[PDB]
Amino acid sequence: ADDAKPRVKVPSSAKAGETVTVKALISHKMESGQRKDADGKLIPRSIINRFTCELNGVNVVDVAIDPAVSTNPYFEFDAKVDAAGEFKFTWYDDDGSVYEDVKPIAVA
Amino acid sequence: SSTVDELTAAFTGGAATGEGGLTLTAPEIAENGNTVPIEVKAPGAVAIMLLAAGNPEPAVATFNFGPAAADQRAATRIRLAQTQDVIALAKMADGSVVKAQTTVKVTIGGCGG
Repeated sequence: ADDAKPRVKVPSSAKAGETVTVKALISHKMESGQRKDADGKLIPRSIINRFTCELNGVNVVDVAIDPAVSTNPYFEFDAKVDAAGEFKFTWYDDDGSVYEDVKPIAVA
Repeated sequence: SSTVDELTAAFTGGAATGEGGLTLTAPEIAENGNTVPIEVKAPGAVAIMLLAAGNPEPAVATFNFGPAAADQRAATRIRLAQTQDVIALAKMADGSVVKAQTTVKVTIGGCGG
């Protein structure tokens, strides 16, 4: 899909072993499969069906997503930052697209 | 026989859900069923599954917590077609399952016209 723009809010550093809250959004219609056109025919589903967040290659959260997740899917969850490196965010589209965002995190 | 039951049974592996160990947070009244905020927490859960019992396709999301999660909290926004029960199911590392359930009243139906 076009214009699937990731927006992630997360601190750019933390004390070693500290918890940070991660907020991850992406713009997407999330066509559910339940909407009807002007003629009353169902409009086929096309959603992001999975979202992963990794910290330094290790999973933070892996979400299997269904059509009842809202337009512009939002996920908020908590990561334990034991060492510096990066968050990697991945969203998998029904249409075959893969969206990614990468966020650096320091340990101070 | 129901889809909620079928999904619930696949998650539990045949055990009954206990209670306790889970928090499901949802509004009493959701003004806009297109975007209902939900938070779940279940200390020590390997996964939390969310079901919307009055929706045409009841499965909402499954949150799989990996080793780098600090705790087992997740928040999202969901669609509810109509006033209904929202169910959270959490599974522990030992495979036991706990359930929470709550009624959400919906003004504007979600899921699409």
